[PDB]
Amino acid sequence: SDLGKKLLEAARAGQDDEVRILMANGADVNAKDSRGKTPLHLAADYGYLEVAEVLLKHGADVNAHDVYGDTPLHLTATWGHLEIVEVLLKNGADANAIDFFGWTPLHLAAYFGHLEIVEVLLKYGADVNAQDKFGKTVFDISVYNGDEDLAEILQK
Amino acid sequence: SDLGKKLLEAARAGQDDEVRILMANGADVNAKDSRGKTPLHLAADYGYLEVAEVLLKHGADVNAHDVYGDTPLHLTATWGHLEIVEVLLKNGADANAIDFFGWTPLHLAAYFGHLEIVEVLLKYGADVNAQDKFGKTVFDISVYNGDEDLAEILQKL
Ligand SMILES: COc1ccc(C(=C2C=CC(N(C)C)C=C2)c2ccc(N(C)C)cc2)cc1
Repeated sequence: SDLGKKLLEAARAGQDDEVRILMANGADVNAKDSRGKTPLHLAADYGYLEVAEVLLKHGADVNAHDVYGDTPLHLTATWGHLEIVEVLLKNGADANAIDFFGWTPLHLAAYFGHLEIVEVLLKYGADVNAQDKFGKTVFDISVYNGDEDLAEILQK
Repeated sequence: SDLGKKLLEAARAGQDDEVRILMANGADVNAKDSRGKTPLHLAADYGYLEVAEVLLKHGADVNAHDVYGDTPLHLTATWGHLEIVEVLLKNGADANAIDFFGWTPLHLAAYFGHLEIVEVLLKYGADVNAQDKFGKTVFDISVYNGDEDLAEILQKL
């Protein structure tokens, strides 16, 4: 409630010290804002690595979905935060999580050309044959984007 | 600075009364957050029409860009806020502004199937032949998305 609101603002601001103080006083680690985003969503969205590690250590749901079905891994794969992608997958983030558009984090990472995240997601079991609600796979994204370096990864 | 931070949080929360108080207090209408978004960006992002009109009445930059080159019109075209799209265009928003991906607001509206915003942008001079940095037009989006209704709007031009 009130502590959950201050935790969402502290996570959005990248204040890891403020997040630690809120955790010791029983703040809801999985409080949701107006779009269903948890503090881990915001730390993953803005690239706050040290904030995400504090949240995950205190029981943050690594596979929490917002109102659009996006997980914290969906947001990191969009903005290209390689270090947080690694921390999420180490804490049990589902590489095949799916939002309301049918997108896996592999879809969003392939759309925005974050190939280093694509290979890490493949290492953790991301399915290349997964189709979104528009019948698109990662192969179709490489053709649409003309990304030869992505198609060269999928060929292996 | 201090007042601009509170204006950004007030616009993100949709408190048009709190915004008007900070406006009269001398807050910077074009204050930016860590991603370069103005209060008009946030009001356009979350669909707060009354907040966006208050900002525009007090000299908000209708064509402000964030760190990724997105204008408030780019955000409304993404989230399908039709009422704010018309308000921005009535206040002089560039209907053909591009971001770092070369996307016009017509590209983002066509990607997310916001056909009402597509036609409104066309009424304000949006170029259908505009290509992004990947050589994509709204015709390529209609074929890629398989949007029957979008391709029907484009062929009637
Ligand atoms: C704000 O977060 C996002 C998320 C996705 C996109 C985007 C798409 C792609 C496919 C879409 N549909 C509904 C088929 C809808 C939206 C997209 C389209 C093209 C590219 N390229 C070619 C780099 C990247 C992303 C845009 C922004």
